[PDB]
Amino acid sequence: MEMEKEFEQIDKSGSWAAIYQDIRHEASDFPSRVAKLPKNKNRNRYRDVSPFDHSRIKLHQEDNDYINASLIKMEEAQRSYILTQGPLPNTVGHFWEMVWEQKSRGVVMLNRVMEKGSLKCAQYWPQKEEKEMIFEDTNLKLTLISEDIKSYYTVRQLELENLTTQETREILHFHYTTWPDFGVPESPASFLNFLFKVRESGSLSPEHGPVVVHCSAGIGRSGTFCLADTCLLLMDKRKDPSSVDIKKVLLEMRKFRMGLIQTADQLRFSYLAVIEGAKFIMGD
Ligand SMILES: Cc1ccc2c(c1)[C@@H]1[C@H](CO2)CN2C(=O)CCN12
Repeated sequence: MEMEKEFEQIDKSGSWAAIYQDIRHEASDFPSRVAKLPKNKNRNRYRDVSPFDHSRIKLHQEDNDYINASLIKMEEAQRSYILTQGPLPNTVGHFWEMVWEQKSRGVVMLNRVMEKGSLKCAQYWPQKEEKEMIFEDTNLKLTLISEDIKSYYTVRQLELENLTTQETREILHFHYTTWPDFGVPESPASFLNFLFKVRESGSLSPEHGPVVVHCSAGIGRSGTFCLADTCLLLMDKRKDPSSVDIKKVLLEMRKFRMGLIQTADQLRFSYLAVIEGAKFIMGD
C-alpha cells in the first residue's frame, strides 16, 4: 500500500498512537546481560536503554570492552550504522576509541549539549583550534581543524590522532542544531537537507566503517535518521518503490537496538520525511 495513502488514512482516522503501540508489542526482545553488570552502571545514561548482547559494539581492550552502542546492519539496503547514547563524562574516551577502532569517517549529532535546562551529553569535542583535547584513558588526541556554521546545522572537520602509533585521520562532525526541545519539526525539509549533506560527504559509504549516530539516548531522533535513510535507499533499488513498508523496516532495525522511534509523533515525522523524500527524488 502506497505509504502516502496509508499516511492520510491514519491522519484522517487519528490512529497514530494505535499504530505505534502495535510496533512496541511486536518488537524483538533479546538479552542485554553485559549492559546490566554492576561494573558498567556509570557507562549507561538511562537504566531502561541498553544495547543487546548479540549486536553490541566491543571496545578492543581486555580490561572492560563495554560501551552503550549497537551495530544496525541493513542487508537489502547494504548500509550499516552504529547508534550510541550521548557520551557521559566518564565515557568520552571510550566514544573516540570506538570511532578509531570501527574506522568511521563521520559522527552525526542530533541534540544540543543543553536542552530543557539540563545536560543531555558531555562537551566531547574541542571548541577552539588552539585548545585540543587529550583522552589519557584511551591514548587519543582530538583537534578542531575547521567549523562551518549554517542556519539548521554545523559541520566540523576534526583530526583524531592515535598517540600510540602517531597515525591521524580526518573525522567529519555533522551537528543538527535546530530539533525543538519538545515535539518534532513542523516540516522535514531541513532534516532531509541535513541527511543528504551527510551522504554527499562519503560518511555513509561502504569504503568507510559505519557512521556513528547519537542523540541523548541514541534511539529516538537517532532512529528517525537511520529509518529515513534506509527507506529512501530501498525506494531507489526496488522495481516498485510502493513495496517499501516503513513499519516492517522499523521492526527489522529493532532486531539490533531496542526502542528506536520513542513517540507516535516521531513515527508520523518519519513517514512525512520519507514521503517528501520520494517526491523530490522520484517525482520531479
Ligand atoms: C529527496 C531529496 C531532497 C533533498 C535533497 C536531496 C534529495 C539530495 C540533495 C539535495 O537535497 C542533492 N540531491 C539531488 O540533486 C537529487 C537528490 N539529492
